[PDB]
Amino acid sequence: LLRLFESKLFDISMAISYLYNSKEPGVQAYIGNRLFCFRNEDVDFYLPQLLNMYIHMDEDVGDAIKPYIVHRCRQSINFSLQCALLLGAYSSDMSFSSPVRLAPEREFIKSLMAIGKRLATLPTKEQKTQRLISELSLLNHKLPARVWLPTAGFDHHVVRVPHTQAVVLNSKDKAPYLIYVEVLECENFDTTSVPARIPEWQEKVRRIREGSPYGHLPNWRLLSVIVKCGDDLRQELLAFQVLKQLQSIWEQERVPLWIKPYKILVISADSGMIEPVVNAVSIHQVKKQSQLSLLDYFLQEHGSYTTEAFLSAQRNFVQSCAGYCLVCYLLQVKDRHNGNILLDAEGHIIHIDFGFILSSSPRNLGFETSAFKLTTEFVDVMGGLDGDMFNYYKMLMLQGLIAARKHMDKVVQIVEIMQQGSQLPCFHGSSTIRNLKERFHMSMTEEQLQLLVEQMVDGSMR
Ligand SMILES: COc1ccc(-c2c(C)nc3c(N)cc(Cl)nn23)cc1OC
Repeated sequence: LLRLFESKLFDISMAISYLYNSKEPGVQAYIGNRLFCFRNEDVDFYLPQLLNMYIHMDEDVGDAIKPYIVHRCRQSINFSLQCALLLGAYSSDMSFSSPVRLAPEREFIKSLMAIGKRLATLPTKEQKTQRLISELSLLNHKLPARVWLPTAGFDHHVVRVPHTQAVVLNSKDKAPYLIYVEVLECENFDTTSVPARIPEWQEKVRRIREGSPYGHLPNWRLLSVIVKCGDDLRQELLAFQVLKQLQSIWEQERVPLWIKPYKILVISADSGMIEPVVNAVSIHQVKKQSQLSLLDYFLQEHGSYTTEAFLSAQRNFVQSCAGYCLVCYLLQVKDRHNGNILLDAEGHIIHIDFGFILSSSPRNLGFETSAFKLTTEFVDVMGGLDGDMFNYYKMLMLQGLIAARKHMDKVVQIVEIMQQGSQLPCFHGSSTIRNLKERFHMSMTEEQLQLLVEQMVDGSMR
């Protein structure tokens, strides 16, 4: 990057950029020393990009990043966990500060994933659930301990697992399972000590709490996760990064677009944990259960046409649908079906299963392509092709596309970096980044962008 950054900014994304892109002899180390000057929480986002740069890139870059992580690994234990896991997952084809530091955690995770790997023999989901709880009952024996769910945005200890409420999501061999976990918040996980056991919609929080020994605690907080033992979440993690970025961007420029990136934890190349969305539901399931048109569902659940509940509902619907049309466009998300889109109790829609994105396309699939489509049933919810909020939809898409163009470097950066030494389908040659850049359309005028958006909408409906 041409040295010549002397014309100062200076920004964390851009610093990463100078670290990745720069061929100058002195700058890699410089940035390496400038990372310390940054808000730790800001740096922790690009973490998977640092290690993948650490792993697959030059010794200059390696030795450049190297001191920062050690500074932090000493500083934060969860950070260390992350560094380890990601060091294991992202290299293919290429009582703390003691060695027992992470052992309880390692064994916790190992347990959960083993449990998940044991379900294969049992064909049908119900059997799997029963066996699951039967095996899952055993952890509270060893609990509490020094253990935490990195998913949580707070330091904590896992003191209990309400085993009875565990469920299994599907009948496959690699089929995931959802669990609920009772934890108690600390101020600092490193300083604070381990509490002591007590052996005796989402209101599940309640009915668990009142049914829990540690329930009475003011610290007490419930968490939930999805343990996928046979699945590779690295791609999906990339999706998480991108989504989070676009969220930040759209927040900055004050565009109403609503998307909810859900957290991702990559434990291994075949393993990982996801943080579930609450109160949202499959939208296929709505069609099945309700036996109602999506609109009619909106009219059943929230109010009627003039009811503020309805208006808010479909407004959030529109904004959401828009944000995700844009996301799906840029990121070239595929494999969209009702199974992949949820609907929250507030009336948003939430996409999942990001496994197929960018250059990654599903097999089979003769002559039908699996992509975001605006169903008639959707428009019916919004309005109609001529409808008061449809123009709002399109306008929103336009605005978001603009702001995206503005911040494009930040978004492309993540991907471009994570392309290094990857075995993943999403990366195909230099095609991926190219097509992405061209997907931002920096050469277009907002009128041509309005046109484009007209083409995108028209192209969705068919
Ligand atoms: C198969 O793998 C997955 C299974 C479930 C979810 C997920 C999340 C993060 N939130 C929800 C939710 N609220 C409902 C359902 Cl059914 N799934 N789900 C995401 C997955 O990643 C692809």
